[PDB]
Amino acid sequence: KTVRLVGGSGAHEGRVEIFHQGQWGTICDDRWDIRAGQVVCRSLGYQEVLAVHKRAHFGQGTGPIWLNEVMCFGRESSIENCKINQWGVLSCSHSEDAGVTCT
Ligand SMILES: [Ca+2]
Repeated sequence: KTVRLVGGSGAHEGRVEIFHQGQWGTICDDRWDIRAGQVVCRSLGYQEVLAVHKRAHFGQGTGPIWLNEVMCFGRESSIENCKINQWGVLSCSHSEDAGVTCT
């Protein structure tokens, strides 16, 4: 599994982290929307997204920020199948790390 949620009350919620080129890294909140939240939640086996969260709601991550320019229509099987302009982000900081709450 290349996606995990960290820092939440339970495993159904947290900061979104994605594993890419040997490293777990985070997602910037700039373009973070409920369609991407649905993709993340369902790829983790949950029926629905309940909320997306910005501004390191579940604490800041460390390490790379892997995604910022990612656009999901909502029915992709994983965030890696959303439209990703590039991997690796220098225009954000971990204070912007994105989060989700699922089912
Ligand atoms: Ca931001």
